[PDB]
Amino acid sequence: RPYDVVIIGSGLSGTMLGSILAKHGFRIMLLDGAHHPRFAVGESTIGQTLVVLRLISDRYGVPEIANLASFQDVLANVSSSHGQKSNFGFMFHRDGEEPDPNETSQFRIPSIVGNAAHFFRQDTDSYMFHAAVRYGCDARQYYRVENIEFDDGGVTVSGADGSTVRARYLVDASGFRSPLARQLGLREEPSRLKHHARSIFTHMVGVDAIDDHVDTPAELRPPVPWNDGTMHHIFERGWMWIIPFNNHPGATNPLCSVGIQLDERRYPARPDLTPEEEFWSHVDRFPAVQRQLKGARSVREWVRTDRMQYSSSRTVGERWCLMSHAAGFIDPLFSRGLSNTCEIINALSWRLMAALREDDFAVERFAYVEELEQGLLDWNDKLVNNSFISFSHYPLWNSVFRIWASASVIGGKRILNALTRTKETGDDSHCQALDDNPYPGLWCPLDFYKEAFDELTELCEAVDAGHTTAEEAARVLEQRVRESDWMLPALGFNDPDTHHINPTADKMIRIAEWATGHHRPEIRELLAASAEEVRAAMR
Amino acid sequence: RPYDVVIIGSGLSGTMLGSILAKHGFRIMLLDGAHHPRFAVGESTIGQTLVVLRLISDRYGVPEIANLASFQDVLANVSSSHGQKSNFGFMFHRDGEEPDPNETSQFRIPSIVGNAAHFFRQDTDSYMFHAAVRYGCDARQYYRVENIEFDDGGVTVSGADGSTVRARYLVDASGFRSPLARQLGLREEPSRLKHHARSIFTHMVGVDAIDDHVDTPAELRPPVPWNDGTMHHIFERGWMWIIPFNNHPGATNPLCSVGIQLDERRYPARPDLTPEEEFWSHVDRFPAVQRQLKGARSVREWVRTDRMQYSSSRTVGERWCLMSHAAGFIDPLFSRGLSNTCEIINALSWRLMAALREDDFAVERFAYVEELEQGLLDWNDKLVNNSFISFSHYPLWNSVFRIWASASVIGGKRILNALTRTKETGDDSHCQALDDNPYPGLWCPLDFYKEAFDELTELCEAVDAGHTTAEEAARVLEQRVRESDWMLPALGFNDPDTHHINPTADKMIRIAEWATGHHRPEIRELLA
Ligand SMILES: Cc1cc2nc3c(=O)[nH]c(=O)nc-3n(C[C@H](O)[C@H](O)[C@H](O)COP(=O)(O)OP(=O)(O)OC[C@H]3O[C@@H](n4cnc5c(N)ncnc54)[C@H](O)[C@@H]3O)c2cc1C
Ligand SMILES: Cc1cc2nc3c(=O)[nH]c(=O)nc-3n(C[C@H](O)[C@H](O)[C@H](O)COP(=O)(O)OP(=O)(O)OC[C@H]3O[C@@H](n4cnc5c(N)ncnc54)[C@H](O)[C@@H]3O)c2cc1C
Ligand SMILES: [Cl-]
Ligand SMILES: [Cl-]
Repeated sequence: RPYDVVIIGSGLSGTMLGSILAKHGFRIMLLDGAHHPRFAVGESTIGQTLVVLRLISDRYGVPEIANLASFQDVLANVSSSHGQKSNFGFMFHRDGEEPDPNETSQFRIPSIVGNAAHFFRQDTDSYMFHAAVRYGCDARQYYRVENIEFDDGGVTVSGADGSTVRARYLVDASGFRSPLARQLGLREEPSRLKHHARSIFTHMVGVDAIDDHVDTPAELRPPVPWNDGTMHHIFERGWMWIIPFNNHPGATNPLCSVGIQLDERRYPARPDLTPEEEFWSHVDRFPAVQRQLKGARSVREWVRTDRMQYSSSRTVGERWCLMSHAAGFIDPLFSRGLSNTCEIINALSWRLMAALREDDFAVERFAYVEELEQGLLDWNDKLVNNSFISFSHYPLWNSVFRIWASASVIGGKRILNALTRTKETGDDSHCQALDDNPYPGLWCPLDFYKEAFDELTELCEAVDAGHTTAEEAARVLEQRVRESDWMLPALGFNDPDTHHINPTADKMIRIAEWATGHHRPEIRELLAASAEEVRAAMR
Repeated sequence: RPYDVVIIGSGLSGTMLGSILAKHGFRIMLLDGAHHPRFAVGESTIGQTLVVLRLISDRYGVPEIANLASFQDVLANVSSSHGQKSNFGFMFHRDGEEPDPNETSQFRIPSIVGNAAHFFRQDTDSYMFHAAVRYGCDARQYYRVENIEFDDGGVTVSGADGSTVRARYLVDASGFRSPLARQLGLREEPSRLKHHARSIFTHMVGVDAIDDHVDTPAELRPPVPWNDGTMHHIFERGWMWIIPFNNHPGATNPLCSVGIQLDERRYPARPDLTPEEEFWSHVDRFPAVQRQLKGARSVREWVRTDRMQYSSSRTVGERWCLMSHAAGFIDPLFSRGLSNTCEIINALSWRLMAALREDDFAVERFAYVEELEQGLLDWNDKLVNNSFISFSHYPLWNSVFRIWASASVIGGKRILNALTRTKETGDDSHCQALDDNPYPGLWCPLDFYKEAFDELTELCEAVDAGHTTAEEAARVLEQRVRESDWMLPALGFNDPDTHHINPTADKMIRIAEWATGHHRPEIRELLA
């Protein structure tokens, strides 16, 4: 009679979980206040999300999830309406000034982690919702949750329409408005998080490529276009994203995702301005951004937020789980959101199914999911807070950037090797061993990385508290980078004067040779391979 | 400052018009109570909408509109999420019986009118909205219109949010909930319309091809698959549509639009059943349909309507126009809605731009728009009412089917020829001349067609009233078909025994030969 699981929120987190549970013969109800199709933000993918999507798909036997793990599979299976992401781009702007071409950074994503996308979320979320319903999930859309009641036998969810849903377990896969977080008072008030930012964002038609509106010397031009990736316009205590859906030949979607993050402590609310007027007031500060957006028109009602950050004291209890985005949020910066979502679905799914099967809901079974959830948010907090502090001074940012981007290659390889070894042998142990790491939520959980990132964090926070200058901090971190032995030297991560990291087959072969003889066992374990093996992997 | 035009409704009708006006430099506001993306019904295209989309695009210089006129251009420019429509398929079903393979119709759409599509309307409507804004239309979404107030100088639209919009002209491009039709008391109550039907519809995943679930003898299989077009499951005083979006290799959209039309005088309201329950209670009547939909699951909240038909006493005034779907509606049958929409945009757009330029809003300039609006509805009403009556007797439907479909090529080539003339001469003259026909709103407005359709209508209504037998009507109409000289003989339209009309290159060439030396001037003018 009762549902096994009621999932509140029919976005990607809810429908990926619902697809896994429904495919394995469980009885699922998806509840959402909205109806597909609908706009959702969280558009840019990273290497980690790609490999973890593939990992979830293989581990739980849901092919539809692996179709989100590459630009090619999204186009072929979801819709034509998505953009490519070959790179992360960063460009510093000062008020009334042209951008300095020596204050840019680019990370071109290596082929081995896969081909990143700009997700048009209305289509990815419709796609996974249709998959969830096809696997046997029941759904109620335009369904507002008013009340959640727990007893010894399960949970009762009451709608505004006067109806009730009875289930054995509740997953809240909503956002800030999480009905469960409100019902149980799970929100930390005030929030423990150090990062401060509010947002203004929309979708625009007629956004130009930044590549066509900057006066850059031929030799300082990036190896791949800015417009082929996620462009980050950096300024004092804020940044603006430019995420085109039309940045490839014969792209059907003419839209561009556009938003600004502002630290609300340094940029106070302007309720006298409309969202759009406040957006353009920031555009008009930066001549090159003004030229890029000159013909850009909003095709949506603007979103303008207060401080966006939130955190929870508890994310799992008896017969309930708070999914990543319902538990906490930092910032769009670095697109950690969808990675965190995938880490939690991987860890939760087999634990929840074992609990449902045994009919045992002891919170002890979900202890790792709590630890991972809080760890992801706290590590994500430091990375973004460190970046926002560094935006005041490029030589400081320059260290943040290569420490972040180096870990993205080492971290991705770690998850890809585990997945590869699990497919070769059929032994799930290689994937389960990922959970046995000392730093749950850290994207590259190795002692030498933890130590480098702790020192980065200590110095950035010192700059923010006024204990040290951005210059002082930049000098110390630049020397540490220059003294490093682990920062993938063939790719240029250990060279502060290399601003555009451009992986090529030749450099990836050299990394494998460099790794073979390395004194660090983790470098050998993750990166060591013959020339022939690296070519075999790139086929 | 003031807008030139405020358009209420950001569906295709509103954004195609806003795109036209904004491209010609007029200042446009689009208001809508919803936000893109959003589901809309009206998914199947016909020859007439394709050729009139091409006409609008070429005549008003908006290329985006022409990308709706071809399955290939829809996939290349809108999104991958649309299906193909190679044909109209018709299958008769009786309660508890297998479909009779001698009680089916197919009209395969000829190359000349173009490649029809199954529109995933969330994507077409998003595309035209994006085009309209790019041309320079302003827009407010989640905007609920509370009051519309005209004066000598223009109109004021008041919003729930306490804001107002000032413009010189208002177009209502919404639907049945038209605020202009409501606030001005424009609705005919009761409606003058003869057709009666209510609807239940949704989008489903896991709908199979009917081709794979019927035991048809090889020699009675259609030239092209049923699943490659819009299938109509016909029964006593009702029909069901299957409009797949996945009916082509490497289709990205797995959904299928499914809906049932019921004459509510013959099938009274079942408020004891959920919409889904009432839908399945009709599926369970017909074993073949039941097998097709066996694994099908809905991905939307179901829509269930009361009687869907509505009409208006007036569709134009001083500084306002009621756009086709805001003015009236008959039925999804034969997909006339988007044709009606395109015809009105073609007739309205040049007159309106002339009025804005001259700052003269005398309603007499818009008299033809009114005549076309009411004419489309009246002719559409007869087409569908005649069809619903004929569903009781296949031999009678067989006559309705060929009289309707024979008009596709003839009415199609009429609009093509006018478009070709205007392209070569560069004179809008030859498109304006389409407004000078003697039967505004009739899809083939020639005396010999008007007379043939008039007789079909008189016989069908006499069957409905019980004055003439369905059998009597079928024999008289079968005789008129067999004795006709105009019903494109080479395609089999004049042959009641030809159920599957399959226009090939060989047959279309023969049509051209036969036309060249025809006694009727219209046949020569159109098909030679
Ligand atoms: C401005 C912004 C930018 C971001 N950018 C990125 C990025 O670039 N990359 C990235 O990886 N991540 C990004 N993120 C994070 C990203 O949004 C999430 O990680 C991702 O969308 C996960 O979505 P979800 O399925 O968990 O939930 P969502 O997609 O947020 O689903 C929320 C659902 O909750 C429902 N709901 C709410 N209240 C109720 C109720 N009472 N009853 C019923 N239903 C209810 C709503 O109807 C809605 O459908 C961004 C986030 C924000 C806010
Ligand atoms: C069940 C059904 C099936 C149909 N099937 C077909 C078919 O197969 N083929 C075909 O050619 N035609 C079909 N039609 C007809 C077709 O739907 C219309 O001709 C077509 O949608 C016209 O488009 P539009 O832009 O005028 O209106 P719509 O598509 O109805 O869009 C109207 C817009 O106005 C907005 N709006 C509505 N009310 C208000 C308000 N009060 N205030 C503000 N905004 C408002 C809506 O949010 C929406 O965005 C069908 C119609 C129905 C009802
Ligand atoms: Cl994020
Ligand atoms: Cl219609």
